[PDB]
Amino acid sequence: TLPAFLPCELKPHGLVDCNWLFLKSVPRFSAAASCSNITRLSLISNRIHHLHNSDFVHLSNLRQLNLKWNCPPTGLSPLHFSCHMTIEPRTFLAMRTLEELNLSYNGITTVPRLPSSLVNLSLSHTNILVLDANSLAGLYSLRVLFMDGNCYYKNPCTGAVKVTPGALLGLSNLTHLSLKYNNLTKVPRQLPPSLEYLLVSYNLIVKLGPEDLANLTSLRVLDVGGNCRRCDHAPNPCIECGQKSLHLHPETFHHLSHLEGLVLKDSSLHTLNSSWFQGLVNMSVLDLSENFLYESIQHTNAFQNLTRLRKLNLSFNYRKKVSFARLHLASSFKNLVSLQELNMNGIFFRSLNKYTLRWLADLPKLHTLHLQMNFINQAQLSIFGTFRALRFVDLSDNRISGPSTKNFMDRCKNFKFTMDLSRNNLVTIKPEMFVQLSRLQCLSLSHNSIAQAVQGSQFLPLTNLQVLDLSHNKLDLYHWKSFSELPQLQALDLSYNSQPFSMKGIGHNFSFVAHLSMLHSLSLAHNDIHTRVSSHLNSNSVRFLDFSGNGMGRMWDEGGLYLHFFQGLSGLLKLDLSQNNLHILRPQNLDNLPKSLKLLSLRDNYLSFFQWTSLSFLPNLEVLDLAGNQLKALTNGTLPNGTLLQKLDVSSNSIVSVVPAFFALAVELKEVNLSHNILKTVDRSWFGPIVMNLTVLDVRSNPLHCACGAAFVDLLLEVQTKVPGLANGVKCGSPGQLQGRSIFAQDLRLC
Amino acid sequence: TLPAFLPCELKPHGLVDCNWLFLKSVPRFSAAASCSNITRLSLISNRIHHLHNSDFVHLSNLRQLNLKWNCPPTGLSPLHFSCHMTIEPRTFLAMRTLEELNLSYNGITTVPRLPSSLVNLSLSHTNILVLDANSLAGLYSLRVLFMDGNCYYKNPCTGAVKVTPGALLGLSNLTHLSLKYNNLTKVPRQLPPSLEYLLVSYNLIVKLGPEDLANLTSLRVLDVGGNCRRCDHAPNPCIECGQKSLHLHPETFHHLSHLEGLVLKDSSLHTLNSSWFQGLVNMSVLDLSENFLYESIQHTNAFQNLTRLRKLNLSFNYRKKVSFARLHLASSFKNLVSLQELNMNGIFFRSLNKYTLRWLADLPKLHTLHLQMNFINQAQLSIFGTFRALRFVDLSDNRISGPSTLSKNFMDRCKNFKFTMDLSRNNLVTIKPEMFVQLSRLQCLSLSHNSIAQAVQGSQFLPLTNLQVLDLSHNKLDLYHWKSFSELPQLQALDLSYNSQPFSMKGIGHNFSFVAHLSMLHSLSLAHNDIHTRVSSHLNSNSVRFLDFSGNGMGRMWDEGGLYLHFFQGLSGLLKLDLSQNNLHILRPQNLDNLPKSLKLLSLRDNYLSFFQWTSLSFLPNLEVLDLAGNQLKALTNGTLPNGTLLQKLDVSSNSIVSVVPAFFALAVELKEVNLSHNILKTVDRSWFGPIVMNLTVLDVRSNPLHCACGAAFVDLLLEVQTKVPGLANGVKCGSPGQLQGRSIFAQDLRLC
DNA sequence: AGGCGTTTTT
DNA sequence: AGGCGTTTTT
DNA sequence: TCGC
DNA sequence: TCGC
Ligand SMILES: *[C@@H]1O[C@H](CO)[C@@H](O[C@@H]2O[C@H](CO)[C@@H](O[C@@H]3O[C@H](CO)[C@@H](O)[C@H](O)[C@@H]3O)[C@H](O)[C@H]2NC(C)=O)[C@H](O)[C@H]1NC(C)=O
Ligand SMILES: *[C@@H]1O[C@H](CO)[C@@H](O[C@@H]2O[C@H](CO)[C@@H](O[C@@H]3O[C@H](CO)[C@@H](O)[C@H](O)[C@@H]3O)[C@H](O)[C@H]2NC(C)=O)[C@H](O)[C@H]1NC(C)=O
Ligand SMILES: *[C@@H]1O[C@H](CO)[C@@H](O[C@@H]2O[C@H](CO)[C@@H](O)[C@H](O)[C@H]2NC(C)=O)[C@H](O)[C@H]1NC(C)=O
Ligand SMILES: *[C@@H]1O[C@H](CO)[C@@H](O[C@@H]2O[C@H](CO)[C@@H](O)[C@H](O)[C@H]2NC(C)=O)[C@H](O)[C@H]1NC(C)=O
Ligand SMILES: *[C@@H]1O[C@H](CO)[C@@H](O[C@@H]2O[C@H](CO)[C@@H](O)[C@H](O)[C@H]2NC(C)=O)[C@H](O)[C@H]1NC(C)=O
Ligand SMILES: *[C@@H]1O[C@H](CO)[C@@H](O[C@@H]2O[C@H](CO)[C@@H](O)[C@H](O)[C@H]2NC(C)=O)[C@H](O)[C@H]1NC(C)=O
Ligand SMILES: *[C@@H]1O[C@H](CO)[C@@H](O[C@@H]2O[C@H](CO)[C@@H](O)[C@H](O)[C@H]2NC(C)=O)[C@H](O)[C@H]1NC(C)=O
Ligand SMILES: *[C@@H]1O[C@H](CO)[C@@H](O[C@@H]2O[C@H](CO)[C@@H](O)[C@H](O)[C@H]2NC(C)=O)[C@H](O)[C@H]1NC(C)=O
Ligand SMILES: *[C@@H]1O[C@H](CO)[C@@H](O[C@@H]2O[C@H](CO)[C@@H](O)[C@H](O)[C@H]2NC(C)=O)[C@H](O)[C@H]1NC(C)=O
Ligand SMILES: *[C@@H]1O[C@H](CO)[C@@H](O[C@@H]2O[C@H](CO)[C@@H](O)[C@H](O)[C@H]2NC(C)=O)[C@H](O)[C@H]1NC(C)=O
Ligand SMILES: *[C@@H]1O[C@H](CO)[C@@H](O[C@@H]2O[C@H](CO)[C@@H](O)[C@H](O)[C@H]2NC(C)=O)[C@H](O)[C@H]1NC(C)=O
Ligand SMILES: *[C@@H]1O[C@H](CO)[C@@H](O)[C@H](O)[C@H]1NC(C)=O
Ligand SMILES: *[C@@H]1O[C@H](CO)[C@@H](O)[C@H](O)[C@H]1NC(C)=O
Ligand SMILES: *[C@@H]1O[C@H](CO)[C@@H](O)[C@H](O)[C@H]1NC(C)=O
Repeated sequence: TLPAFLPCELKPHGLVDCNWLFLKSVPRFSAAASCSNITRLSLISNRIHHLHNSDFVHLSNLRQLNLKWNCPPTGLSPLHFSCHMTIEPRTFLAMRTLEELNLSYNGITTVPRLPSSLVNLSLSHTNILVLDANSLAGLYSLRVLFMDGNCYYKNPCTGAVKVTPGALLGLSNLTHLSLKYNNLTKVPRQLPPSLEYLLVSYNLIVKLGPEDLANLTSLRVLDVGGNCRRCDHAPNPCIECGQKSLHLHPETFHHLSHLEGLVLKDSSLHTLNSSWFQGLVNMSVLDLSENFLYESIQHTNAFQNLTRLRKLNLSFNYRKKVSFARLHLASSFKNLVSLQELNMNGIFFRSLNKYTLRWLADLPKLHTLHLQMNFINQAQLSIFGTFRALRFVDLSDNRISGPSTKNFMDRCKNFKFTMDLSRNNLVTIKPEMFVQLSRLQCLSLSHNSIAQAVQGSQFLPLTNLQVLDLSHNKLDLYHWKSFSELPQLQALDLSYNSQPFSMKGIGHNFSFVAHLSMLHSLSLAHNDIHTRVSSHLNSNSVRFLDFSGNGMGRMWDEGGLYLHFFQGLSGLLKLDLSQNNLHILRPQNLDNLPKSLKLLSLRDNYLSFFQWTSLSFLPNLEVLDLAGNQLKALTNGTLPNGTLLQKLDVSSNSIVSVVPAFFALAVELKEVNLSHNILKTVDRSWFGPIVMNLTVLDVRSNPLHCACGAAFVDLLLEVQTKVPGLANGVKCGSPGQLQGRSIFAQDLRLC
Repeated sequence: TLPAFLPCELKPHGLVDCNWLFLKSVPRFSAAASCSNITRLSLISNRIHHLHNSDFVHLSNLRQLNLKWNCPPTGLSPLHFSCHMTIEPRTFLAMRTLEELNLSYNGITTVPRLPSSLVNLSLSHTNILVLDANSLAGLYSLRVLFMDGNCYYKNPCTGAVKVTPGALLGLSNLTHLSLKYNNLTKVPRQLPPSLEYLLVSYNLIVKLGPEDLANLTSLRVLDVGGNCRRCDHAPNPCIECGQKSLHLHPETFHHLSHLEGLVLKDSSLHTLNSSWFQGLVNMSVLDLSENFLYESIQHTNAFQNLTRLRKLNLSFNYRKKVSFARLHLASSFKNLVSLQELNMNGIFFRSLNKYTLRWLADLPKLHTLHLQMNFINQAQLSIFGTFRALRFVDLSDNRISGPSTLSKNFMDRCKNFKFTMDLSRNNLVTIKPEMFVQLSRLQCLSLSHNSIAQAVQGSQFLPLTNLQVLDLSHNKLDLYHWKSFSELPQLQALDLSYNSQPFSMKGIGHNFSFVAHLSMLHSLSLAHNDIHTRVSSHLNSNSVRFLDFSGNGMGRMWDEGGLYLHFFQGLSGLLKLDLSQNNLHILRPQNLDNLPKSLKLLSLRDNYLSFFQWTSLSFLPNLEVLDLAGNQLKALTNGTLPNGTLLQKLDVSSNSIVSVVPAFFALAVELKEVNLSHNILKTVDRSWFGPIVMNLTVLDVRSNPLHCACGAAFVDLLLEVQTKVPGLANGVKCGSPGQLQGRSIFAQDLRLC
């Protein structure tokens, strides 16, 4: 019965998870029959500061071992405690087929001895400051070596990490090397020619030429960015570059015939020399972000031959203290025929018209365009209508205000054509701002300042639009023709348009909902809807209504005025009534919800009583969420006979008891969440036979009484596969010595 | 020791408070030595459905008794349970000096017999449908009678309540009568001439003349509103009036020589007849709201003789489905020389011209003007500069967007001020200094809840040379230029809260260096701004005393190496700092040590702290108040309050505190209030405090799962400090053992054991 | 001695 | 039987 | 981190 | 509960 790898948790393919258990030593698993099947062990963020020769002898088949964060270096310790990890010399040699080891975020100053089998090692965020030819001796199979972050502001050293010339040459299967944030002044010498990925960003390598990348002819990805930073844009401490620019020899990259990815971000480059990219037929991903290329991208020839480039990042190439009236991409962009994604965020230019992006408009595969954070105040959005293959254009966080002079957007991820105009300065919508954008399927105007009694004339051209996010505006819902000019509209988010609904004395009107014939998903959430609105919603199409964060409590206190508010939503399948200040809920109010309802959320209300037989008025209910209410027990009835309920969430209540056979008639029941309540026990007699059909039974954060004979232990073991965090997350509230500890910290059957 | 009016709570001036204890009967107070000094008893919202002759015999000196909500009528019951209250006949006669009784929200159908001494009775929201000459017999001293709400949508009846002719005549000291929401078709006949206040609103009295107010010449206040309602404005079920208008005889009120207050709201009036107000020299308060007087107020002579009118409500006199281009108040308004307050909310007119309120501009005592919810899109704000005594003008909830083209709430600081304007909830996107011409006298201005998206830089507020308070909360201000707000020489309180959107732009930074140039600034809020990255690393000031920084990301800022380590330090003199809801998962000593040494109040409410090193309080030498509520503390440990600490209040409520280390509080000589509520304490120990427990003014231990075992030690402590523990009598409850879960620590006696 | 705590990337 | 719960005014 |  |  006992899970067998206590205090850890056994998981799928040979993985034992011991993360976050505050262990001071490698667990012995004494009362397991065999540790021979254990091939992966995770000990993340425990407190193991001392490792011994005998610690892994019983785990001799491990292939994967994670020891991250056991002994954090000073700068990474939340309280800046120094930690020094000791490792006896033969500690890891007992695992003769170990393939992957993570020692990151540990206070070690030298590499311990490791087995020949090792393939992937991380020494990142440690205090190892020298790698010489003895550091990783004999690791002939090593393919991947991370040692990032051993000398920077969060894990400081006085000088720099040193990688001696030829130190890694003996690692002749090494393909991936990462040595970022180490204060290096040069690319280490005589690196293994087998390298395909070299990352040396955020060091102090202010000069590069071909000699620094000698014999590395197998490189596919090279990241040399952040070595001459522009600190005006840094979000973190930033080391001032000694020069105006990274010095890059013209022929630096010419011998890297296989190169596919190059990162030159944050290099303080004021010009592009096309010879950098010459002879790289497979250059696919280029990052030029956070440089000073604002003029260069309007003039350069450097893109002429980049005919296989797929992704290009030009973001935050802004001029200090300036925005530009206009920006015109250079004609050489016309050659980027393979280009799928371009990032032009944060260059800072005030008008967007046909000349800005002219040379992108005929590229046959440009799908994705980022134009955020540019202080754009005039935009001829019509230009996007003749682009060859646009799927997503993001103009969010600009200053567009009109024509030129649970996240709803997840629904749009594989759409034909989505535009994001959120976080702009729109106060009214004029249909002319949409000329030539008839192909749009999805549009966000969220987080604008739209304060308008919409009435059918705002969105005239958008005859293909299926999704519209208008959340976080100040829309006045009043005229019945609102949104009826959108013939294909299926999802409409009107959440966080609360301000008008808070006007005491001015009413509103939802009769428009009845005229939206394709509308399937509607949010009216967080609108402060509480008084002076229409008394009936009506639809034949709406299937999901989010009414979270309103005042239905107050509405259902107004005599019968709002008694049939949801009733005319024929076919409604899901209704969210969370956070509606409900202090009671009458049977008549549930009986007048649509009979089609499969999901009702009452999360985070103030219900301290619930009449369970009233679930018979929701014949089709499969999911009921009553979490965050004030239920004192599960009582005043039982789940009623015939109920189709599949999930009941009654977490985060004040439940102290459950009545006999409470769950027993709910034949379809699969999930029950009882967590964060005040149960002293868990009883088979609450469920009867249906406990064996449950897929999840969550009983964490209950103050379970762990006295010696305790009965619940046998129940939880019988369904152990179905109770999340059983091994160490289900804890006792009493007696005193066991408060806050696992129900398995004592054995409560052996006594 | 035991409080001895258990389970109730004894309060000052003979009040015993038994509210909300779910009692099914009048408590006996057996344990009390004497119940003779009990003069007031409150039993609100208990479950007493049956009252007996013997219930009140020990409480024979009661002067006030409140029994409301004990037996709710069906319509008012939250679950629509029917309730019938039984009352034995001599029940209230045991209290021969009873002066005030509240029987409201109880299912009674008959008035019980009452003592002669009674002065104030409420029978509201009951099921009494008839008052006849026997209902209130012998109550010669009765001054006040409320019986509102016995026949309306929330407490329905079949017909209407009936007050039979002359039923109340024998109550010849009766001064206040209220009979609202009763479905009356007429004012009851032969009411007592002693009446000074008569309220008959929200019935169906569609017709009134002098005959209906016969012989009531002592009236000071008459409320006849809501008898012919306009249902287009109702927030609740509304009965359609049978007529276009309430029918009001011209001389209805003429004989009410002493009348001071008249309510004609929601009467469907399309005209005013001046004869209504004639002969009423002391008319002070007039409510004409929710009528159809949109034309009438631009033309009528009705205000000519209202020379003592102080308050006038014209609100929501709008035309159905219409807003007006313009509006001119009638010249008769010029005569309202006593007028202090005028409410013109919700008429719906789009321009506010210099002329619109021309006839108000010379009234010598007009202090307060309400112009909300009018769909005003053009406004000549300059006119308010010429008004003779304006103290507050409210233009909130309109559509103003700029200068005219025509020819914890910071504003609470402004309630005594000489001149405040509220422009909140308008459509401003940029501020132009010209919108402020002639408003140089303004001391307070709200622009909150607009859409202002502007890199303020010193030129926005030029005319406002006397402005002390500026509320800019809930906008989209771009804090960047150092000259922001430096044109406001007298600015003392600035609210920049809920301007978060710019701070959420990933890759564009901001700058707070402007704060250093605001030389009078005493109170600043940067709350709920998502301030977390790419901002200036130092705030500086010599004047700022209160900074609200709640709802930001200091957690993330203090995880960026040393970049923000001295963020608050240069606020010299800072006295209060709110760092609640800043996603703090840890605090180092250096973080507290680099707050200004002047600090008296620090809030860390609702963070994620599960450790706190108490010896770090020595680095806050002037601290008097510390709020750590809503964190994840598991105990009070890792130090004790240090010697010399000036701490007065410590709130550690709503944590997960299971233990307190010995003498944790002992050296805090100044300590007065400690909140330990909503934790997981099984006990409360004198040894946590030592002798300073006697100097505490509040020790809050509710919602802890106290172990109520037979000898339990905490009981003696709590009794020793009983006047200092809120809700001791019934609100401090046991978690265990099972028999006592959820019950008062005094439900058993835990010493006799 | 070793605590602290769920730790993106810059 | 009585339960429900903090209940402004409309 | 926002016209010269 | 929001022009003609
Ligand atoms: C990574 O390398 C950089 C650059 O070599 C290191 O920063 C440098 O640290 C030196 C010496 O510690 C600084 O000089 C000092 O300046 C202060 C104040 O101006 C002065 O009081 C001292 O006496 C001394 O002269 C130097 O400015 C600084 N260089 C730069 C460009 O920032 C850095 O410490 C190394 N490690 C890390 C973790 O960054
Ligand atoms: C530029 O990128 C292309 C696209 O990947 C490279 O072409 C590919 O090169 C590899 C060799 O690394 C080919 O795989 C091999 O094919 C041979 C011959 O049939 C086989 O014996 C090997 O087992 C191996 O699978 C791959 O098929 C080939 N693909 C195409 C579409 O040609 C190209 O070589 C790159 N150019 C440079 C200069 O790096
Ligand atoms: C694009 O590639 C072509 C061909 O490699 C480059 O043109 C050659 O440049 C070489 C070296 O400078 C000159 O000696 C020749 O005149 C050119 N060769 C041919 C065959 O024309 C061209 O410069 C590249 N364009 C850019 C902007 O880098
Ligand atoms: C919500 O708006 C609708 C449509 O504008 C209003 O319903 C109509 O009201 C008119 C009179 O104003 C009646 O003649 C129609 O019979 C109504 N139509 C329907 C479908 O009901 C309705 O009054 C508004 N609701 C509220 C509460 O303002
Ligand atoms: C049972 O309910 C608890 C309490 O709501 C759930 O725990 C939350 O999980 C979400 C997502 O994992 C997190 O954002 C929160 O950290 C958790 N909340 C609390 C209060 O701890 C839990 O996941 C539910 N159980 C299952 C199996 O779904
Ligand atoms: C109108 O109100 C005034 C002021 O309240 C009344 O004048 C007072 O009358 C009382 C009688 O109760 C005298 O004691 C005072 O001497 C008067 N006070 C002042 C300041 O003049 C006046 O009687 C009221 N008139 C009517 C007809 O009601
Ligand atoms: C305001 O009061 C004056 C009294 O000064 C009213 O004047 C009287 O009006 C009636 C008919 O309108 C005349 O017959 C009298 O001769 C007038 N008497 C005096 C003494 O002037 C005046 O009508 C009142 N105003 C309003 C609008 O009712
Ligand atoms: C916030 O703004 C201040 C003032 O504009 C910046 O400090 C100035 O920086 C300039 C150069 O850009 C220097 O000449 C001076 O040190 C400062 N000038 C003045 C007038 O005080 C500061 O850089 C900004 N803070 C951040 C983080 O950008
Ligand atoms: C001790 O803290 C508790 C819990 O934070 C306080 O209880 C709150 O009191 C207000 C009073 O208006 C209530 O509206 C809230 O519902 C209470 N919150 C909770 C979670 O119960 C209590 O007031 C504090 N004690 C004192 C004396 O201030
Ligand atoms: C905070 O206080 C706790 C409780 O005293 C400390 O944890 C104890 O520390 C000793 C180490 O000297 C252990 O042997 C105990 O088992 C720990 N007890 C518990 C209940 O955890 C903790 O070290 C203190 N934290 C710091 C940073 O000093
Ligand atoms: C809902 O169930 C609870 C718990 O059993 C009921 O409360 C008990 O009612 C009995 C007799 O009616 C009392 O003697 C107990 O003291 C109550 N127990 C507790 C823990 O409060 C409650 O009456 C039920 N309500 C309804 C409406 O059926
Ligand atoms: C690029 O490198 C060449 C090498 O001759 C140099 O002369 C030239 O100045 C550079 N050209 C550009 C376009 O930046
Ligand atoms: C009040 O009067 C109306 C009209 O006579 C009538 O329809 C209704 O029955 C009465 N009761 C209530 C509770 O409104
Ligand atoms: C007001 O009442 C008088 C009688 O006092 C009547 O003759 C007149 O028509 C009424 N005028 C208005 C404007 O209602």
